[PDB]
Amino acid sequence: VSPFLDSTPFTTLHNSLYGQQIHSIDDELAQICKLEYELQTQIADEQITALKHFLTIRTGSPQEIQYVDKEWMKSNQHVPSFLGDVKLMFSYRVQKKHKVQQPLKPNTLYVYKYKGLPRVVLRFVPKVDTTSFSCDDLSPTWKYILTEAKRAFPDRSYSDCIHPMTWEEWLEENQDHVKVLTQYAHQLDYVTLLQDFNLYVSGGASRVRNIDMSTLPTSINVLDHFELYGDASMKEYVRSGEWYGLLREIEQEGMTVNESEKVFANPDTYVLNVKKYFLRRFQQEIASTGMTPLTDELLNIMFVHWNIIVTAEPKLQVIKDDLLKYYSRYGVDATFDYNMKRSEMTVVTRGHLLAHKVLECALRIVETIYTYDIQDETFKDILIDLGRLIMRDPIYGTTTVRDATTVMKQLMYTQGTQFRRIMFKKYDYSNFNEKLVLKGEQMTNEPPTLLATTHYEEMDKKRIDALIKANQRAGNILSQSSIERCRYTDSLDLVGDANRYFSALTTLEAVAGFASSDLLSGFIDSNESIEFTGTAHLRKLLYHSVREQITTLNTSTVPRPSLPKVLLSSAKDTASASIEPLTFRIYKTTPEYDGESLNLVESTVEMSTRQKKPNLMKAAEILRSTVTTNQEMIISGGTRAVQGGKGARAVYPTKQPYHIAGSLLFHKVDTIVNANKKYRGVSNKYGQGISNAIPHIGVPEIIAVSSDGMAICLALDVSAFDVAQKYTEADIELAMRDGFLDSEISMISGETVLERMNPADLANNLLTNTPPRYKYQTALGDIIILQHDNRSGVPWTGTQNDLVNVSNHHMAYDEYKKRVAELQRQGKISIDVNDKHHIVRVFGDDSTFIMTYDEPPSAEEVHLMCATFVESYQDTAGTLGFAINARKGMIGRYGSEYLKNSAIYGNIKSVNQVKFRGSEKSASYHFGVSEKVSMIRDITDLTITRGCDETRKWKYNLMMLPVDLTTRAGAFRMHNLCSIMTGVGKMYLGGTLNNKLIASYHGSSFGWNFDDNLIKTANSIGAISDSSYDAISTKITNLADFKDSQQRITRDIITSGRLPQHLNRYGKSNILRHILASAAMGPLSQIEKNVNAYNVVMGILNGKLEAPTVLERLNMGFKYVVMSDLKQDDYSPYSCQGLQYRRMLVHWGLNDSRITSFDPKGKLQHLLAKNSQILPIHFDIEFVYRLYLQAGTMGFLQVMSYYQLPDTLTHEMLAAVVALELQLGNDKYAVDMGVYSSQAGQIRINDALMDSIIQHRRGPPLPIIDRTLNRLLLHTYMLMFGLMGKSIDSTKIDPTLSWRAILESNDQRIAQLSELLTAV
Amino acid sequence: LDRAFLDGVGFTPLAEKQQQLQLQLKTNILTANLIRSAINGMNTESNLEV
Amino acid sequence: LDRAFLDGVGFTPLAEKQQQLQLQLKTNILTANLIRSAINGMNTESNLEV
Repeated sequence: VSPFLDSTPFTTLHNSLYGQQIHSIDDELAQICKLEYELQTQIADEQITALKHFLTIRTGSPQEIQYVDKEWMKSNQHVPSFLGDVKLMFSYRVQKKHKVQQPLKPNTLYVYKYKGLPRVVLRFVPKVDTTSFSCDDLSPTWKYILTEAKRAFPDRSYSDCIHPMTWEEWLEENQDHVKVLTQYAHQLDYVTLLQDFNLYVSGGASRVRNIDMSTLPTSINVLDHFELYGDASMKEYVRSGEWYGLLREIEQEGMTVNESEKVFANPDTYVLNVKKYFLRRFQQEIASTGMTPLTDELLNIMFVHWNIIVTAEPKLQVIKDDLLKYYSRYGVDATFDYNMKRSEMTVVTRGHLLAHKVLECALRIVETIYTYDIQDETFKDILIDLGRLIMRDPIYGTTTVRDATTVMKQLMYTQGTQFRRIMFKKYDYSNFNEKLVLKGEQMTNEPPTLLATTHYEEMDKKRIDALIKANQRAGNILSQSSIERCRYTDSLDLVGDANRYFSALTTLEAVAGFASSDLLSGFIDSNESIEFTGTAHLRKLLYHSVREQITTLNTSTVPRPSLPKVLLSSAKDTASASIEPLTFRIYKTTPEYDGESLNLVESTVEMSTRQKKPNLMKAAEILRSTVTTNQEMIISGGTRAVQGGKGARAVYPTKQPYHIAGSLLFHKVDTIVNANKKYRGVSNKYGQGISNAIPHIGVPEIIAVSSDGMAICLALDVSAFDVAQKYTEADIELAMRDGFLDSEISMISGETVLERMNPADLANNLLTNTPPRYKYQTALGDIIILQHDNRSGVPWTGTQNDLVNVSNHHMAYDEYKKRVAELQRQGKISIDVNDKHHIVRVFGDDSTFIMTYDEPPSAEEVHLMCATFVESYQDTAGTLGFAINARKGMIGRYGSEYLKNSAIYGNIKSVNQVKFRGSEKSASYHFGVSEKVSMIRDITDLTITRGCDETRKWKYNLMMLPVDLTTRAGAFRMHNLCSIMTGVGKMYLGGTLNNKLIASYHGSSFGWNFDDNLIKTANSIGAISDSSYDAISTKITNLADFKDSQQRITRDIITSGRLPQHLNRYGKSNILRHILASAAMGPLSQIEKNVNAYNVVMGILNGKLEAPTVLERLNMGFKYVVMSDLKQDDYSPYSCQGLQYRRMLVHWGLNDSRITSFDPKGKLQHLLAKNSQILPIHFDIEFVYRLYLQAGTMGFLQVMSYYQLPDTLTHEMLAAVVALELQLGNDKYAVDMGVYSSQAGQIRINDALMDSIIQHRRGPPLPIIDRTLNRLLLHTYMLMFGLMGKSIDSTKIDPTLSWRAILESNDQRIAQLSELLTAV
Repeated sequence: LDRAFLDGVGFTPLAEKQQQLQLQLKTNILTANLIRSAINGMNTESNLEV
Repeated sequence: LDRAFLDGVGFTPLAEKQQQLQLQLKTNILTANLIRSAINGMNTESNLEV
């Protein structure tokens, strides 16, 4: 009877309305709502039991439940009527402390019941800390875990087990891969040390591995044991000491004794303690933030819900076997004590360094296997074997198997029997704006003619060597099985449920999460594998090409923004490199309510920064005196981490003046390059401006080039491109410099002060090479470096990368043409195989090459020409540092591979690989309920979109909704249930569609009227934080900024709103006053969420909430709707998605232009972008959204109608923003940046056909405040009935409701004009 | 033959034409004109066949 | 020689010109007029060269 069964899929609604007859659309929707109500009930029935078991294990065993519905609220309670509306007004001094009788029982369970649906679980722990090795001193959950593990597998030395590596074996394996830097004796520049010694290790131990802190800690060790990196001769430690003796005896007489030469000869210096080194290496390398602590995930998915997992897939017992034996065999060392000291969880290792990652991998394996519904044997097997290989070494094993996995993804489909080609209309490769429409299918046996058919053995041997290397150190996993089974991956076909396998394989590749690599080692080797040897003619060609290409772009009529505008644009950029927050002191004197453990307390504790602070106060100096030139200064360096454990990415932040000056110099180049709308322009070559969010619209050319047989695609990729330019930077930067001297009317005058310089002057000062030096922190010390090249945070890195990438491509094609002509005169490729149009597309580092033909060359011709091209590029475009490898890119025919999105035979093969559960650089454990529920719904939506079964993924997600979303409110714990996901706009019985409005209208009888109010009270009361503006008091400074930013006014400064209620908050004069607070919500919004945590509990404690919404009060609907069956054919380019979604796509076709489809997140952003040069200084999506939220529909129009903007477009984007606010609630993550509805954006339901669906009206043109509402309702209705199986082709407006809507403006325009009529 | 080899059509979006018409007519936005209203019901989903 | 010694131009900002035009036109704010809507698509960023 348990719903958690594969037999019960949340997809039992598609074959419902397919055949039978439908009536007036009021009762089938009620039937769906009733069915979903029933499903939610049986879901909660066992969700409560699972929560009870989890809490019983986590704490004292006795636990009892009690229904606490409204009839019980009559029972004993506490009322601080005064301190009722909990709010914040304006190491702590305590205020008045009055006692309260502890209204709730200490250790019980309180589950709510609203309209026969348990939805909120409430309990509290009254701070029962009594007074505040050692296995007993463990958490109760850990004690239970250890007891169960010891009960299962006591002793016997169970084989095929975990064998953690020890120090004296790690040394034997990696003694030849560790060297000591020895600052003066490496004899390579751009590295300087201030620690007298440093360790360089590559390959052997570049990533930390699972080692124990107790086997051979070797408290002190002599480093001489290894080897000196720079010189073989200077390595003897005895000479390394007799030299010291002789030099010291000389110094006794009196000598210069250069410290560099002297201290080197001291044998003392080569001493370090291994434990501290390993701890420091671990504490900058592995990050652990995630969303939930693992101790909850460990028992919740392995000791209470395990029966659910095993009953379907029996192969998964091995993972639990391994985990339990690992805990039982050693014990104690397994450690996860989390330190939520301030707001960041930091793991603390004890017994093992990589013990945590081991558990991470063990849990991600079962997570991936369960959610992907593999329906074939030996494939989930090979997944299990790869997983047990990555089991033993969680990080190093990831890189070891990365080679095998990527070479497996390389071919993966060569030996096939059917492919189901997808046919598109002819696509004109020339026009970038061209779109693709689907037309049909055809079955074909011809295998794709990619590469690696020539180098099949070279890759088979390479992957087999990688696998045997992994196995040899591993537990002897029968290499014969591995070699036999790995050959199964390329014997697949593109039919049935085999498309999911390619997507599933990449997810297993990122099983461990967000590891990094040592920075020093990478900065050492990446600067070594670069060769210059070449001719000066090539350098001259590069220089001339770059200079010509800059000149043709700089000259234009695009305006250049002024310095005050560009300053506020920089703050908006918030580059991780650019941010440098600094605040002398922002006293948090906020009176915060405290936990009612016994008595309420009011306390104030100060806190500073916590958000990017632009130092707009220091703009006074930045606008005036500030010289932008570089002379060996030192700046701090930050590092980022990537999934897949590929390596460490370094970011080079730049000072504020450089970023400001740079933006002005390249604004005219950057704009044309990112035109977004360009038609056969010379800019075409650059693809920098794309949505990239969805693949069909963002990269149409790749999909087409993958299906058409008359063209081939060249997707070569390069080595570390930024480092590779360190030998040609002096030429490309010189070309950049003199390319701005011409085509610029201004001449050089030699100034060094910002704002006192010409556009031409900036170029002489900024593009003068001489890069700065960067200081970052590493293990056992901090190192600095000097990088000549494109750098990173430079205000033009993408432009430089795409200029260089498009330059050498021409020079490579020039000589490839000669080589092809040579082959043609001899007998090989043959005549009549000549290309006509070749198009090169560059997006930063990555680039692609497409050539078209009239007669398609045969299969071996493609191999010959691709080999010729790849050989031409490697000597013509790779002799000056660049390095191309044929085995690195999906070069070939019938399939093209852009950035992480590739398409074979018209089938998109997206890579997903998104992991919210184990994210990095986040505080999701200390996030609010709103942010959690926003992230909990959209990452999973992307996961299902990019290939995952909707049923099992959401079943697994629902198994932790109570375990997650546990807000802490000072001895007040919540446990939300499945109902809360209805409020954000998700229907379980429905698809992955944003069915928010339709639910909400029907969310009156079937509950669901509570959760939306709960999320509103969790979020919307932050508007009080917005209303907590901080006035200027402690400091004034030059305060010339207010003079600096100004906009022309109509109603002076004492008008445009008589009352400050909508005047002072958006004052032209107060521009900076407003943005100072509107740039600092978060630093106190994090604690406003904490105080709101009290209010949300008090809502259910009191009679608050449970009130009807305001949206359903307004009556919107249609009449006389015509409904017919869907197409029922399955050919879609997105083969990984469900069957029903494919059926919807073919009926309406692919969506195009990504603008006509409303998506109010981006529509107003596009309008704002197209509206430049008339906008005032401070404007963005955030300002408009907050202004509308604060001032309703009156004050928004009132304030902006007096801010010198025309009425028509302001009204249009006002309609857009009210549509945005009614599409969903607030959510700081949702409003900032924004998130699409995915499935809703890849189906053509734009206004092009949506206009045709609506029957023409006879009366006056309707206003835009309601047209964008009723058409949005029609769009949502169209998306839902189709999932059920029917389509609407006609719809009347129900004009008896349209007249009420036209009456509104009648008296509304009157209110707008009447308040003008009086000079109030 | 024409149907098979004419797979596209180069129209301008209806929104631009509507904006041009609203700008060209020197009449108040508040009052109602049956020329602007009439073209508001046009659709461009049958251009290819025509 | 002219290019090297003409480092700036004394143009009045465009916003004041728009406001001066608005006060002179007798037509209503809501009524669309093409002369007003045409000068709005202008910028003064190429004044030095001209």
